[PDB]
Amino acid sequence: MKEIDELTIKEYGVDSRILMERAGISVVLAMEEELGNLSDYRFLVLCGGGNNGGDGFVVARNLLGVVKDVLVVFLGKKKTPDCEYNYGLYKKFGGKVVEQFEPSILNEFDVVVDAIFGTGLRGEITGEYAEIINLVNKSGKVVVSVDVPSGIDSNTGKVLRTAVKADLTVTFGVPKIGHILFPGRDLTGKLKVANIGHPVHLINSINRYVITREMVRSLLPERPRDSHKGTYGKVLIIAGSRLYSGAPVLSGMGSLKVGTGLVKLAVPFPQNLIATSRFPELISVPIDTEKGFFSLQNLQECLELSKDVDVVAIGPGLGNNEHVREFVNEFLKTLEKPAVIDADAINVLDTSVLKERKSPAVLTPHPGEMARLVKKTVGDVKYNYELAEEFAKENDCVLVLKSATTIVTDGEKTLFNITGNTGLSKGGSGDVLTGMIAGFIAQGLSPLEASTVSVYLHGFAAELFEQDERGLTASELLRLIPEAIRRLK
Amino acid sequence: MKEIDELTIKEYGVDSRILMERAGISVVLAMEEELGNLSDYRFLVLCGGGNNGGDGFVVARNLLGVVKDVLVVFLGKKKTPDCEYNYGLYKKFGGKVVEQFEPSILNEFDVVVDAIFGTGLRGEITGEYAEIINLVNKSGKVVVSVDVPSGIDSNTGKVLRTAVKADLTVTFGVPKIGHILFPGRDLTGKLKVANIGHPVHLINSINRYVITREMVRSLLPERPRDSHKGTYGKVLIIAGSRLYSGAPVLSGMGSLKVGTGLVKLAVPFPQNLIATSRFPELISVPIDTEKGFFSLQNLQECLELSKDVDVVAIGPGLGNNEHVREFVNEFLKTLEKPAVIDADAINVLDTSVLKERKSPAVLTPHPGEMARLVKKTVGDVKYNYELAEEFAKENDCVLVLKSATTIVTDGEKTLFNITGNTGLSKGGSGDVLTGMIAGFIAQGLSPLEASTVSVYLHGFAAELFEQDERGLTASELLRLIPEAIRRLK
Amino acid sequence: MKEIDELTIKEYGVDSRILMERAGISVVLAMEEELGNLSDYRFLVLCGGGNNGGDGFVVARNLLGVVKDVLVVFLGKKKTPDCEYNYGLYKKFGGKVVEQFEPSILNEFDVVVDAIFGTGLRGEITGEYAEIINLVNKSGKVVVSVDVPSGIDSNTGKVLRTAVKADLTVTFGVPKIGHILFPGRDLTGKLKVANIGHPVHLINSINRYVITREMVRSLLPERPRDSHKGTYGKVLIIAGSRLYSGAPVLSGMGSLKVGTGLVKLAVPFPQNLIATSRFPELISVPIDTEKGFFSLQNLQECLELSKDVDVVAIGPGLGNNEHVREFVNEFLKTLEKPAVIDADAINVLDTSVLKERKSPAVLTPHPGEMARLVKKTVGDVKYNYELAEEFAKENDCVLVLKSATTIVTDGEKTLFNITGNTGLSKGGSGDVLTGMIAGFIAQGLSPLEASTVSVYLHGFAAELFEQDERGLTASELLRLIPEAIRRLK
Amino acid sequence: AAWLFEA
Amino acid sequence: AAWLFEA
Amino acid sequence: AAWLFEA
Amino acid sequence: AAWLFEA
Ligand SMILES: Nc1ncnc2c1ncn2[C@@H]1O[C@H](COP(=O)(O)OP(=O)(O)OP(=O)(O)O)[C@@H](O)[C@H]1O
Ligand SMILES: Nc1ncnc2c1ncn2[C@@H]1O[C@H](COP(=O)(O)OP(=O)(O)OP(=O)(O)O)[C@@H](O)[C@H]1O
Ligand SMILES: Nc1ncnc2c1ncn2[C@@H]1O[C@H](COP(=O)(O)OP(=O)(O)OP(=O)(O)O)[C@@H](O)[C@H]1O
Ligand SMILES: Nc1ncnc2c1ncn2[C@@H]1O[C@H](COP(=O)(O)OP(=O)(O)OP(=O)(O)O)[C@@H](O)[C@H]1O
Ligand SMILES: Nc1ncnc2c1ncn2[C@@H]1O[C@H](COP(=O)(O)OP(=O)(O)OP(=O)(O)O)[C@@H](O)[C@H]1O
Ligand SMILES: Nc1ncnc2c1ncn2[C@@H]1O[C@H](COP(=O)(O)OP(=O)(O)OP(=O)(O)O)[C@@H](O)[C@H]1O
Ligand SMILES: [K+]
Ligand SMILES: [K+]
Ligand SMILES: [K+]
Ligand SMILES: [Mg+2]
Ligand SMILES: [Mg+2]
Ligand SMILES: [Mg+2]
Repeated sequence: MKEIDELTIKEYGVDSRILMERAGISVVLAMEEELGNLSDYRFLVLCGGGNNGGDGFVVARNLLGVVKDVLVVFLGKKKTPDCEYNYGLYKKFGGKVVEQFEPSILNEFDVVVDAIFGTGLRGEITGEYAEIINLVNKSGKVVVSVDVPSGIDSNTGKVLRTAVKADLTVTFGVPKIGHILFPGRDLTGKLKVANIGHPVHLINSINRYVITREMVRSLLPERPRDSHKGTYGKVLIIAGSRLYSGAPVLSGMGSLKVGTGLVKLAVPFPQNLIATSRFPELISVPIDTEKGFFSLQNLQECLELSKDVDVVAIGPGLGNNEHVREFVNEFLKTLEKPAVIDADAINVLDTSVLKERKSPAVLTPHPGEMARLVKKTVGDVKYNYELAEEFAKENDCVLVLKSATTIVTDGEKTLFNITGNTGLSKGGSGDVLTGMIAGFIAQGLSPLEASTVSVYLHGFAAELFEQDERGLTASELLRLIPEAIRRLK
Repeated sequence: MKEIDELTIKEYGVDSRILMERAGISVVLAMEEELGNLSDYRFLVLCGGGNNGGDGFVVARNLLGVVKDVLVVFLGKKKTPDCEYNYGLYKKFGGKVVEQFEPSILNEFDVVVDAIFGTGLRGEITGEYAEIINLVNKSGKVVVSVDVPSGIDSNTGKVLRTAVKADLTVTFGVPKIGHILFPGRDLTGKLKVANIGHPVHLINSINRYVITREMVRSLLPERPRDSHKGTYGKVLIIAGSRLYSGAPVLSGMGSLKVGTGLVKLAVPFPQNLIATSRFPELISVPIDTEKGFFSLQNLQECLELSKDVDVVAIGPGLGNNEHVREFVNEFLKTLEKPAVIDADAINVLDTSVLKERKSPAVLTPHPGEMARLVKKTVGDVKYNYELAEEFAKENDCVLVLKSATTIVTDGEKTLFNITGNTGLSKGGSGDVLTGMIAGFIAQGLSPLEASTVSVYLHGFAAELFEQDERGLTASELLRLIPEAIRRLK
Repeated sequence: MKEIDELTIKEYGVDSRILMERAGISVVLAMEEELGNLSDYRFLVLCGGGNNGGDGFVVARNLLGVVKDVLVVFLGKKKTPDCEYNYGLYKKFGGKVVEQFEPSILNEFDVVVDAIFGTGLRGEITGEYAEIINLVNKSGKVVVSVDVPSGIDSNTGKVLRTAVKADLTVTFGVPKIGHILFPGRDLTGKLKVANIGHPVHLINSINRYVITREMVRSLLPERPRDSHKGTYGKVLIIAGSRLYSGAPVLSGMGSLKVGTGLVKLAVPFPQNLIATSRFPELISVPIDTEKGFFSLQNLQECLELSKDVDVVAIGPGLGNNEHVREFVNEFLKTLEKPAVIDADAINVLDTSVLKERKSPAVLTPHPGEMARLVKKTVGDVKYNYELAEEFAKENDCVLVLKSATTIVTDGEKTLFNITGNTGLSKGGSGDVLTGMIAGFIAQGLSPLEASTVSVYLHGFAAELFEQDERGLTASELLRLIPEAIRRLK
Repeated sequence: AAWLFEA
Repeated sequence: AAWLFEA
Repeated sequence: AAWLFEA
Repeated sequence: AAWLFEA
């Protein structure tokens, strides 16, 4: 993006001042759309010395004579040339600037425009910058951030000591990673993305995307009228144990609710009987085990079962002990079908197996599972899209790293999912998503496409729950999937 | 039908020109009903040299002076006498005909009337005929087909190399088989059937019918107020195995949801317990088996159980191995009750057994099962209503050949079902229909009547699903059956 | 305004390129507000070589990659520096320009953006400019004009041989006189006025204004609760004759319907009796005349009557003969009250009388009356605001020059009224407005203020007529005045 | 009304 | 809201 | 209408 | 729609 500004100025010939004018007026229009008529509000515009501040001077200048009061607090030392030009315009237009900030200054204003730092933030915020941000955060005023809330690193979404909490953020061209990943996603408040005149070619060249409704709509598989269940594929789910009898049921129904033609579960006897007593549409094959867990004794039956399917999901509720490790790794090594690898199958996975497989795989860890898989801490892997990309690329797989914002990558293309709510922060949620992904693969979507559509729909179904999200359970999530699908179309 | 034209002209004395005028004006009225006022549209009428083309010249002539523009492209070589007469009228009325088609010609018109070929299509379409049809199919214009979309064989519904995809088809007298079977059903778009003046006696003499709401309404059994469960019959379902525990439950509830008085399942222990934990209204008798599958050891218990019922359904989830084959065939040979034979009972059926049974039977295969039963390929049996009729007649049974259009025949009468959607393209759907058919037989409908009502209602229930059809499962299908019934009345 | 651009660039320091970017994007936003989503439309942008054209290149460039198609036809010879810069951007962004216009070019586009000439039009339009404008006018496409429809002189509203008829005009900063006066007002279609970043001080410095609802609302006199009729003033209307008995009634009720406390008419006997038989709230004093017309014999009674009033209206229906001339001029010369001088009192007015009066006057001619008053042709006075201003200034009066756009001036301040419709193009309309103006003067508004409020409300009342405007009569106009008043508040 | 058309 | 457009 | 803003 | 009938 600063690349995209650079090219638009130096190669396309757009004056930097024209980009900055367009940025500032976008902020004014955005605020009007959110607050209604601006003429009754008093504005405090906080401007740094850089281009974000310059954008702020444009805002301030365009509000002059049209709103109740505007004051700029200039917080920088030096001014970049465009900031200086726009400062000069603000003052020529009769605008007032002060350079000292007084704690009681918030009292006489209704709206704070935060133009302190944009994408040029380097290092922790301290001093008067911090004191001022902390005062704005305690003020209860309406806060509109220019580009990114000051204090958010726009590459990672991390807070650099302290950051503005905005009601509205207006960003330019494309959303930044810092609006998409937490905590930055939370501090952004409502995000508007403004067109400030970059060539469309440069906007579309970005390689990291937010999954949108239109993207998912266009990926949904067709349902030709002259069809039968075989048209819509077959899934095998290898799942469950004497300890975890529920997981298979949720995965299997996740596949059926997204349109899959046939779903077979392989589950240890008698736990397999649990699935059909709840959903008799499922096929739940009884696997005879020594002690209630899959082991190498079951390798051959599972491979036979896999021959008549298009995709295999493995892992939910398997347990994690040595015989399961041996089974999972020997199975995946021999299986010549796409695999969706989740939960306990991740916890015992030998990643060498993934390198040697000719067939594709999708892995769906939460950060605790990812952390154990790459031998790092949760803090080092959480929202670490570059680590996810490296892992996907090295192991020839799709990685779906689950969290409130989910990252979906094959190492070349990375997508971010922002649907969902905290009702998914509960056992069983993950098991449903596993079945969904397998189901869409069976219907003919690529592993990456299936993962993209599934994470979106899974989160969207959650948002459709009619009561308080904390009461959402996986069973109700399932009931909501076909409504998410209908609403998407 | 061309028979019906022939008789109406030669025996009843209706001038062929009067039939052709009536056909053409039907098309104009149909288009007005679908597009609203025609006066703002420009029409491109593509006419072959036969009677379909003649119908087109009638259309073109009746639009002259009333719409924005009409042009006929005459694509044939010679003209039949009625086509020639109507061509002559079109020109006397001031109409424009060209004989060369130019790719850019579509550009100046809004609606294409396809009067190239009707039921007189013989062989693959090639040359300028094909090129023109392919251009119309790429054009995005509104396409109205006269009689049948050109390129569909009206006897089978197959595409003869290439065919017009219509938004609206107007056919004369009765629907043709090619509007009812796929792919032709898909290419027809919305079908209107116009009365063009054939004697009603000849229209009603057709032996192949589309199942309609009024037909099903009039077949539904009465529910006398002074009744009890015995009034509404008793069904035994012999179903399931250690591998397939869910199938019995779906079949049994399919019988209860259509109004059957009592349903008993015979299912291997402990899989029988699955049914009553989900629906405690069912009676689920435990059958003690050696290895989880019905065998000759269970022959005598099953025959005892059958004595107190009106109908027996057999096959869903039985498995297919030698002991099941022996059991199914020995059972059906001895059973002196109507039988509904599905799924795995079809896969092991010895068809000699059907010939020797005195009691009736309904068989409900999908095309894969039909193909294995007559030792043909799926492609040779799919939508092959003449093969279905032969099989029904030779084996003294009702054959219900399932697909997006379902064929129901006893060898003398053949019916086509067009209710349903792709949510039924999923495991469990078939199991429900089996129970429905048995249930209606138990209520006193003939095997053919029971099959007719059941296929219609089963498809209609699917269309009543409130969310996206791909999320429909058999359990939800069941909940919808009583609403399908209510809506039918 | 070109002054206002000049100052904003040279004194305030706003780059001319920034003004031009802001102008162009205003056009895009305006079009979106009027057409909805622009992405399905194809745009033909016609650009001259000047700043209007430059604005067009900004429009074209901002539509690239976002709508179905954009093409610029560049119609000029040379390009000004900002036009050249924006042309260069359009092409760097991948935009297509042609320099030849082909009559069939309109066929492939939905919207024509007219950026040929703005306020820099000098002289009659001929050649390819004319041919192209005439083609656009015959095309039936949606036409959006940048700044002013090309061919309208923005100072007068006159057509310079030929001009674009726009559906939408987007102008910058303030409306131009050419959007306000006919024919230009008609060719503008819907007018949007965009803020392109001029300092508010310069926008407000304009001395010619369109009368707005907010202006009239803020001028309306207060109605203190503790009041009586004397609070709201007293009007004398000297009006009518044996020939014209209706005029007094309409003037008098015009004063009462705007809130005046007391209205007295002086009308020749027995024509005075007409007024009270219709509206018995009026006082209609009988004036004894020799032959049915006011003459010097009535001078003294009229002056006595004027002593107890705040304002005198004179002229409606007086007739125009020598004795009326003598009376009107001797009356106005001696009357030391504000006078509203209309109709026949204008036709006999000696303008020397206006110079010698110490008291104020408002004159309310239509262009035929103005033309006879200054001894010019109707064509020379119609919409001639500079002539109106000179006349007001020389004669120390307010001039209200009536037409579809009414001009109200005291020589220093000029206002334009754009309320009303063709139902006011009928005898009696003028008589009502006369009474309204007198009434508001009596309530304490200045002559200019009273005229400003009255012309607005008079036109607005007309627009409130519930049936076809051509059926509006003065009597119904009267009934509508209090609803216009209510709606204004 | 269904004299002309069945659907 | 009237920052951009007057009518 | 989405020329200016995406959400 | 007025192909057949005027009133
Ligand atoms: N952590 C910090 N503490 C104090 N000052 C800082 C800090 N980070 C950045 N700044 C100052 O703010 C300036 C920002 O200017 P610059 O135009 O590079 O970025 P910006 O204002 O974020 O604009 P843009 O978003 O276009 O990059 C920096 O150059 C630096 O001098
Ligand atoms: N606050 C949240 N917002 C959005 N999505 C969430 C939130 N919390 C959890 N999720 C989603 O719910 C799913 C949780 O799956 P995960 O495997 O991480 O937890 P789980 O309890 O193990 O589920 P399961 O018991 O089925 O294995 C993931 O898709 C994750 O992205
Ligand atoms: N596959 C084909 N390729 C080229 N021409 C064909 C093809 N099939 C049929 N035709 C021509 O179109 C003619 C159709 O005339 P005919 O009246 O027999 O049938 P029709 O136009 O379909 O009318 P109807 O529907 O009443 O039978 C045929 O006789 C033949 O000459
Ligand atoms: N696209 C469709 N449109 C209409 N009906 C359909 C469609 N796809 C399937 N069906 C219907 O659904 C039922 C499928 O039964 P079938 O036995 O063929 O499949 P199944 O998966 O074996 O069901 P089960 O698992 O119960 O045996 C049939 O009645 C068939 O006609
Ligand atoms: N009547 C005409 N016939 C042909 N060309 C003309 C005519 N009138 C003006 N032009 C050309 O169009 C140019 C307009 O350029 P200029 O920037 O002065 O005015 P504009 O394009 O109307 O912009 P603005 O509205 O800012 O004044 C003129 O300088 C002239 O060369
Ligand atoms: N088309 C129109 N649009 C708006 N206002 C109009 C239109 N035609 C006439 N008017 C208004 O109606 C009034 C006509 O008064 P005028 O004295 O010109 O005509 P009139 O017939 O003499 O009325 P009267 O008979 O009362 O003297 C004026 O205010 C004029 O501005
Ligand atoms: K900021
Ligand atoms: K045809
Ligand atoms: K113009
Ligand atoms: Mg999990
Ligand atoms: Mg089946
Ligand atoms: Mg008049």
